[PDB]
Amino acid sequence: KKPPIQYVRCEMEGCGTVLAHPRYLQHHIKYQHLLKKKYVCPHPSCGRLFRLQKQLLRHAKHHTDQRDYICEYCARAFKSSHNLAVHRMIHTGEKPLQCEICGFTCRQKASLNWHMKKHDADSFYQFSCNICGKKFEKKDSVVAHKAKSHPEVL
Amino acid sequence: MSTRESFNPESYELDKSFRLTRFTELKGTGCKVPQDVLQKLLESLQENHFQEDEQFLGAVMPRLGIGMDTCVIPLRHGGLSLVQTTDYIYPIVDDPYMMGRIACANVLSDLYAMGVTECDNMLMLLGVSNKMTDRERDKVMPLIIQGFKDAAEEAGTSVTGGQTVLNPWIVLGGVATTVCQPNEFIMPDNAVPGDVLVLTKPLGTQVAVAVHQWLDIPEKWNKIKLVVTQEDVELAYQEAMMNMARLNRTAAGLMHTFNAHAATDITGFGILGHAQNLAKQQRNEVSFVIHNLPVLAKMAAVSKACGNMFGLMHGTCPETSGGLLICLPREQAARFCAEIKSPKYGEGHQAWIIGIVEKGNRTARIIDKPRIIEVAPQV
Amino acid sequence: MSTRESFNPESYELDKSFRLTRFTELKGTGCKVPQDVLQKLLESLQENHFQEDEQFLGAVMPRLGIGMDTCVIPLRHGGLSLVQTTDYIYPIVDDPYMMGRIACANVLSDLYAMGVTECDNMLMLLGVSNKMTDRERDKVMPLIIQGFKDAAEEAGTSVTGGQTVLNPWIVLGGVATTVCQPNEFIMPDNAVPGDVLVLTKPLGTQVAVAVHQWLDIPEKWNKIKLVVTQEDVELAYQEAMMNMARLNRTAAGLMHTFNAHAATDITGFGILGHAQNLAKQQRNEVSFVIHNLPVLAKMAAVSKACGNMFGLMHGTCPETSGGLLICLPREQAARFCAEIKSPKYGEGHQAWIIGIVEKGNRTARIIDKPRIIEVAPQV
Amino acid sequence: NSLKPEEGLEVWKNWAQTKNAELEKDAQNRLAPIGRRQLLRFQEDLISSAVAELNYGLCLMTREARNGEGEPYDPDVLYYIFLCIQKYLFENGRVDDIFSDLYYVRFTEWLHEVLKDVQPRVTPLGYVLPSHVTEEMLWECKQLGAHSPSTLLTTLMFFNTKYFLLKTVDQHMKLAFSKVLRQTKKNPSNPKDKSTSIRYLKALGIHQTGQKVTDDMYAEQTENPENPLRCPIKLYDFYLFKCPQSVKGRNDTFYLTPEPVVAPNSPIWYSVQPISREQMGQMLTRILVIREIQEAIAVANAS
Amino acid sequence: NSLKPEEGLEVWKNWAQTKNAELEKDAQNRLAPIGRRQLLRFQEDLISSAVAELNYGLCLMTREARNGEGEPYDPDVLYYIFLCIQKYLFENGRVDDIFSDLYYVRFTEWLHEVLKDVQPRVTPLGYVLPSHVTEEMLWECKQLGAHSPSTLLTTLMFFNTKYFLLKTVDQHMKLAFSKVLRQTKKNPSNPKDKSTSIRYLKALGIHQTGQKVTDDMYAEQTENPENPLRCPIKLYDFYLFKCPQSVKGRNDTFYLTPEPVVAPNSPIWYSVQPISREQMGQMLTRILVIREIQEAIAVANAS
DNA sequence: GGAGGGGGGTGCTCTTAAAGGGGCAGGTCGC
DNA sequence: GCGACCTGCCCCTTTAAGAGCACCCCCCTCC
Ligand SMILES: [Zn+2]
Ligand SMILES: [Zn+2]
Ligand SMILES: [Zn+2]
Ligand SMILES: [Zn+2]
Ligand SMILES: [Zn+2]
Repeated sequence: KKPPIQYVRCEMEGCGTVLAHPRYLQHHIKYQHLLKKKYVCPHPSCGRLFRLQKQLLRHAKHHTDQRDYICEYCARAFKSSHNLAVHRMIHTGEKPLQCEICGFTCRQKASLNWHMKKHDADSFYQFSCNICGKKFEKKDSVVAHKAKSHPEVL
Repeated sequence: MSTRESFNPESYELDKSFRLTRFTELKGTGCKVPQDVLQKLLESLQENHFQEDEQFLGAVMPRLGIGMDTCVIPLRHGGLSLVQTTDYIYPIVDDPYMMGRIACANVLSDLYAMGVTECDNMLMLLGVSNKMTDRERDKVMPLIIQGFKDAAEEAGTSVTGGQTVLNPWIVLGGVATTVCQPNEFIMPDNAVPGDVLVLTKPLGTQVAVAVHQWLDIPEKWNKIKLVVTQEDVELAYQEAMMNMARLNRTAAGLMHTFNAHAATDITGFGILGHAQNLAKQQRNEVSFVIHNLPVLAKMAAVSKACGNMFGLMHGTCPETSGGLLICLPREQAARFCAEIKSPKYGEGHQAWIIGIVEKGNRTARIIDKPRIIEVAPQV
Repeated sequence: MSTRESFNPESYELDKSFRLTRFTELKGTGCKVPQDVLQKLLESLQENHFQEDEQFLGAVMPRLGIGMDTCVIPLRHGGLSLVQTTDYIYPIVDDPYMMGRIACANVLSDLYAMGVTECDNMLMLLGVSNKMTDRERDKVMPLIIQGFKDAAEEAGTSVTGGQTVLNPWIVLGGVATTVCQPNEFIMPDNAVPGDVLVLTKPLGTQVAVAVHQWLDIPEKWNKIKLVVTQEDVELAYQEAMMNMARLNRTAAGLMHTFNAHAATDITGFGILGHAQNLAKQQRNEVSFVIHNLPVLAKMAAVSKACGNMFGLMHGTCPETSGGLLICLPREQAARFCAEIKSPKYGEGHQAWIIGIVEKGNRTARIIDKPRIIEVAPQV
Repeated sequence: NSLKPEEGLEVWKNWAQTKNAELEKDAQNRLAPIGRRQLLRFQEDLISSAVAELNYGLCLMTREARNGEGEPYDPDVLYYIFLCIQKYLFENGRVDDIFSDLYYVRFTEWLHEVLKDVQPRVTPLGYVLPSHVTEEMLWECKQLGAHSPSTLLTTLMFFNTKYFLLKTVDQHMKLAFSKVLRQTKKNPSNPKDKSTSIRYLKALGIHQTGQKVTDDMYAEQTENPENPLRCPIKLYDFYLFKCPQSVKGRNDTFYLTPEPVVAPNSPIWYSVQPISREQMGQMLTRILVIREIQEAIAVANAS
Repeated sequence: NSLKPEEGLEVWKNWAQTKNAELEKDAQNRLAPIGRRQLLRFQEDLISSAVAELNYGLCLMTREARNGEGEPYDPDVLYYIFLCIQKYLFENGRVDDIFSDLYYVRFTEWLHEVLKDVQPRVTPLGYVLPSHVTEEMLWECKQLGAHSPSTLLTTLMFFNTKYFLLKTVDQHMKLAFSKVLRQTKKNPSNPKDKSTSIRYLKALGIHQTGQKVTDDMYAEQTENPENPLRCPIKLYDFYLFKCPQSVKGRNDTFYLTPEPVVAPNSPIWYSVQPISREQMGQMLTRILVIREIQEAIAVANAS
């Protein structure tokens, strides 16, 4: 039932995204450019405004403490499956990422960003957040910083 | 010629529809349509059972050299060794001069993979396509010969001799040979745990070259018109043509300088294919692991969009005139890339650390989700 | 497969419609349609202006060796010279085993021309036809490798190295290299008036090969039946196969013994084609005349039926692994052939005095009405 | 010179003639390792011998080298003959070092098996028999000096065993980089003295604790202005200057495995991996046959 | 006296240093005649020098030798130095014959240019100064003997000039196979009649009207059984046993050009083409400086 | 019968920021 | 003069959380 693979693009100004199937174009347009709405988290004090129905379901787990992911080795608990998947690396002792200059291997891009401070590279970077000038390299990271920091809520 | 920006056929008074690549029958797998078949054939060509000779009752050095590349042959007189190779490249670039230069560099690379910075002699092979207008043959072969000779000149040697044959496809090759002392080359069987792998040239030349032949076909182009525009395709073509024409002489020199253990040339098969072949030589029980894959601008996306035609991510994409894959200790590699990036002797060129040498039973691999260090288009 | 006197395609789980020669376009003019243009290209790739350097203000011998074949390159160590050759031919014989031997012998004919009697290393090129079915490859290519390596072993060398490529026609090749002292090879430039020429192998194998390929198809065999019987194609085919697979190693050893002024190999251009090249590199003002041609039995008659495709009587008949064309003094030549015919160890072969050497303008030519000696086939 | 290559060449020629006679009388097929298909016959001249043929040939000489009168060579003179052969090879354009190069490892093992059970002979009327090998002899053969990573490592071993009085392999294995301390000890009375020496604590087993005497419990190496190329301090500093920073400041091991590939301008010659007990013992046992070291250790133990 | 190859190597090394200094000074572009694109630098050691480089250097040395400190050598000594260089090349593995090998034709011409204008080095007591070059010096090297065809030819010319007293090239050209005759003359020892000798027309004077001269007016060459490899006769028989059959019996010529390609078991070494006049002159000039021959001709003039 | 569209919810890979433990480096009191 | 103790600040790593795509599941459908 997998549709044959082609590629299409949304033509909305400022939207250069490309979808791996013709089907996903309508989903993308609805969920990004048409489905404009605001929701307020049910928690009394959270006060974060979300525009998708789905995002609230995840945000519900944030405020509650219903952990379900149990590590195989140390039997620790975690609040998300991918969090546990990352944690499993420690017991397995794998360091996939590797800085391409000095060969300093780590387990996450958070560490690799810290290492990049040494090999001065922020000069090459062009992107930067308009709030506090975080001086990023790519665009999705800009949205990540606007979400984690400089939040736009209430 | 090198100085000219490009090659305009009308400048040489040929037909505008003349593309040097027209003669070859290009394929995503390229010259290595099957790899296992040709791997076994190459092994058969290099198979010799009597060489063990009871190990000569000791640790007799291997005559096949790398076992699969740059065979080293001890000689009767002088205590010297014969270090020679050979490689044959079909045209993949519309510039005959640059194509001959690329062929010479590809032939020479296998010497530099063993830290041989000087080549005594080089022969040549010059195929002549049957389906090639006799008028065109006269205006192209001089350019290809000039490119080959110029590349040899830049390598501190001189092509003298060869053979000219007729084949349905243009065939270019050579035989780089060198007679050098034991203190002049590096035997690549010294890898130890904790080492790092350094790549001297970005990957993806095959994809960029093949895509340029789709820039004319409207059927194939419409497949990838979304992923990559035409201008950046042209940039990638220009750079893959320029990168494929360099020489690894500086790589060999800094290989000797910085205590390199083993190195190999990424030509055909794939980066993983050559590493696996490399791993089977090491005396120690080591296993390579590649954590990064340098690639030209806007090439991984095309590899995804073209299906299994190319296969960059998995490291099965064959390459022409690919850079060395050296094995250094960490600190030397950290110093290695900095110097090759800014060598006072010549012009700058980058180099990336792409993996580590774990402990294993002589096999390489690629992590499930390798990263793509996009190589800026010389900017 | 070695001991077997012939080939049986059915015995190897292959359909009897399998002809090894089907993978090449046999043309009467030979592997290369043009000679002067191809010769011009080979000269172009053998031409380097800086190689002269006013003779270094000294007596410097050519770095291209013969100037047309088997270049000799001085080395930095121990006053040694690097002598190497290369020549790639396509399948011309149905037998896969014997074909590899022919490819090896051809690659060494140029080396035995310079007088070198021993070889240190020997690479090879193995092109696999893309039109070849996979199951055929697994039982055809190995025999070529087997024969190539057996011929190398008989030559006193080991096939260490090689290369595999994909090419619409089977391409068999190799490079033979020797590192020898100045007192071990003959530079062919000392021809003087009053010397005779000796040919070690009968001429005209291409005729027998083409006639044997035409044997099956009647669209061309019908006419040839009148001049020559079919059975004579088979015996001549056997003789051509056997002769092309015997090395000139014994001949090279005897050139030193009997004061050989010059020698060359009749490979690919014809006896007249390689006589002009040999006479073009004699420092004296000497020319060559061919008063005889030892054609293979009953092939001369078939040559006339199609004078354009073959052109044997005129001399420009391509050959594959032909004999050496030496220039000996008349007194010694009478003994050169006598010794080669009946060697002490056995396995002798005949040789003829094709012509004489007289003062001229450094060009060869065949008399208008040369005599043809029908070398009786061995049986 | 005090080292004569002609003796080594003559010994090799005699042995090669004997071995070739043995092979030809046996008349059993055997192929040389060289590329050209040739029957294995040891070159009567050393220079033309291949790298693989030398290793097999030299190994046998340790069990089949005879003298003119026919008496087998004693271990000391046999090591001296091998030094002569090495000098010969260096003199004739060759570059291989028959003691350090990896292709010659088996020869070193056989040499160690030969020299393992060597003890002084008092058979001559003189209570001490002076060995034929000498300090200046090795210095001539380029075995000691800053020439190559292996020779430099041996040179450091030689100067430690002479001055620090380290004779058993265990004593060296106890030696660590942190323990070896270098101090200026400049004497103000001598202006611009610029004194220097490396000092090491001795492992003397005594009930009493504390520093009874600074000089008694610590050995020192003295700068030698006669030849800077022989100064132990100059070779020691050059050793550290050509070692990775990681090892420095460690207290585990002091001798580092040579890197297989080095260049005249290579910043680092050594690898962090220390040398194994087998190689350490082979190096020491050879450095315990020299006459200078032999008499030096003779002096220490007696008094 | 004997040969001292080290001294020849020293001369070559001094000249090489000076010439390389000049090459670096002029700062031109010159490429060595080898495969590698290496700037022409004259090796400080002979052995690693190519044939072209060796030829070119040897030529310039005859002008630029300045072997004596601020003093150039006389033509006599240069021959000694080049003989030493040839001995060094023989002893160090090379196979180059700087005198007769066809690749070095340019060199021998320059030596002939330097030597042809011989100026005797006279003293107040008379020109009794014997040149530094002697017969034993040439025979210690490969110049005279039966090793290569050119050496055999020069040996025959040497013996001719030393016994038949042929002091000029024109006298030599007149000699031919038929003129010289092998005589089995009766020896003083009756039981042994084996030894022969070869005689040539000499002092023939005037044959007018059958003028009578002594029946023995020739110069003989008796056997020298001290060394079989020095015998005048055995070399003559060996020479005639290697010359082409057609040559023997003629009166046109005696000295035959050697075949460029020769093997140890080659039945015939030479070619019918007789030696050139210039080659006669060069060989004679090189053979005439040797001290022994000067004495042989010296006694002739006295008597 | 049916493949295609609509609607919904979800895991996975990537990214960034926040929290946190370890270690280097000050100032103060005691010996 | 030297050390121990408390505390502050930075470094590097691990956990927590958002973005968006590819995917599945269900339902409906008019042809
Ligand atoms: Zn959009
Ligand atoms: Zn909330
Ligand atoms: Zn866990
Ligand atoms: Zn880094
Ligand atoms: Zn910000």
